[PDB]
Amino acid sequence: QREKWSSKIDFVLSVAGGFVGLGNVWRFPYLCYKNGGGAFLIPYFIFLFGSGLPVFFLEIIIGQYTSEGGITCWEKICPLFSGIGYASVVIVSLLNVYYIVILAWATYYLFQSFQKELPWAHCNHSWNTPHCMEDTMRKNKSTNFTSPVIEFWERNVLSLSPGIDHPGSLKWDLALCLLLVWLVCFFCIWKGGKVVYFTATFPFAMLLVLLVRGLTLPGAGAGIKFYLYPDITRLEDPQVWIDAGTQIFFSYAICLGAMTSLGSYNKYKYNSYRDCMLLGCLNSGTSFVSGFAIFSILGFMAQEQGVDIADVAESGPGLAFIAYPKAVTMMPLPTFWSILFFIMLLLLGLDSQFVEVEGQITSLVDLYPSFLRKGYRREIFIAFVCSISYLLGLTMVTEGGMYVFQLFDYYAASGVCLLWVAFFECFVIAWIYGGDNLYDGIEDMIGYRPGPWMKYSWAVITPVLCVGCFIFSLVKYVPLTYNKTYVYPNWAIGLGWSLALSSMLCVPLVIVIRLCQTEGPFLVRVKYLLTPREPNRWAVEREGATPYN
Ligand SMILES: [Cl-]
Ligand code: NA
Repeated sequence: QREKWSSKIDFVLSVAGGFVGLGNVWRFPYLCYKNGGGAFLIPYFIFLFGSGLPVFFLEIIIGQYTSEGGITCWEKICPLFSGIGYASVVIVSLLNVYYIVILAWATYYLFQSFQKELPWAHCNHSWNTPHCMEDTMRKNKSTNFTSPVIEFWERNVLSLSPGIDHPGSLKWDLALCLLLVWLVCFFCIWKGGKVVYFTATFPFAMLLVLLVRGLTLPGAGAGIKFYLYPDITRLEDPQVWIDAGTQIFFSYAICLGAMTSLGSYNKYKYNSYRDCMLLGCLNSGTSFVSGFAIFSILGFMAQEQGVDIADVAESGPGLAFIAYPKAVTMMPLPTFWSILFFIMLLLLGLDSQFVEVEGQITSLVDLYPSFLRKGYRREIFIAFVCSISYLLGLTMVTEGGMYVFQLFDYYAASGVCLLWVAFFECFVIAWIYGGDNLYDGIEDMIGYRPGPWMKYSWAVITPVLCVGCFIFSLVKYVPLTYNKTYVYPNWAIGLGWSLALSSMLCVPLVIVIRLCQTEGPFLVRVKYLLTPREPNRWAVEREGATPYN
């Protein structure tokens, strides 16, 4: 009874809009700048060509073959590890909490651009500290200054607190912006062409404009050089490897249960290998090229401020909110380009949020189709999920909430919680299910048996990379720090560990539940739970699909 796309273009557009966005223009530059720059790229490419792309194609193929969402697909493929799907849902749930907060910030920035003079271009505003000085005069002539862009980002937008211990009050403006963005998402998903042909083209046009401005900026060679040339000693730090590996999985929206849902509506006989490789190349190119735009602007900022290239902005989240607003003021008619850039950011975030929330809602409804979809209950369930995600998301809107955002960024829907899923998705498919059986299924679907790249990537490369990163992170533990200065308390790291474990522990918990529920000897129960029960029964009966095995 699964739906099918139309003309096969809707699927491509949905995928492209779902796995490109804030993870390419916001998270990637800030992670690259936090890890030293060029040293971040080598693990990025190692996890990009040995994994990430194969895992993305695996999720798409699982969705298309099983014709099931993010949960039932693993029930069909391997019942015993069905909890993997549950874990994915948990991850996306947490991702739906903090990933939209960024849009609120963007919305606030947009609501700040409607005035004649951009508020982040002078130090004479009320919120500025006496240490604020204009960057042009900062180079000339117990002595520290703060750039007006960073002053606006910290004092006005974030209203940052001494620490996560002090949350302060709720920022009414940011809370209203978050509520507006949640209302937009809920109205779009609940109830809702050539219009969409310009909602995935304009962001790329603005990216091109930013690229041009950054490249033509004076003193941008230092920024490009900091971005490219790597450092071996930083490659010897496990933090770079784990950050790059988890950025690869975050950007491609894998281990979330969303890409599987997107692929579930594909036709059974549809060459999704090319359509999943071209889009993956587009996503990687978007990230890599936007890195140039961010780092050329950072190099110009460092040249004009007279400071180090790595000491001109925030190592944590908000680099895109300190760098791009600076280059915006360097272009003629700064207000026009500020509005355009923040509209681009809003589009890139809203499309991804729509895709992720749609995947989560589809996966949750598939559990109880006759109760949570029958009648009018679907609307009520979507409203309840959005309201809960909004209320649980107001903890990052308070004055001391920015730190909470980082706790969600580093641990929830990232970090080892991704690896834990990525190891299990590839282990079940390659070893328990069988790489050759899935290759036969792919040969039946796309028309030709692929090369040995996918099989080796699922079997050897991805599990080894995930377990090596896990072991390296555990052996050499670097506690999470905000902007290289803040030290989270014990309970903050405990909360981050709890957020990670909430999704991580779903895989063994469901295994235990299945083992206890099944009767007979343990060996018999394991054999029963490790046997896929008609993985493509719907595809076999509906279409002319060949039976599994
Ligand atoms: Cl990326
Ligand atoms: Na992405």
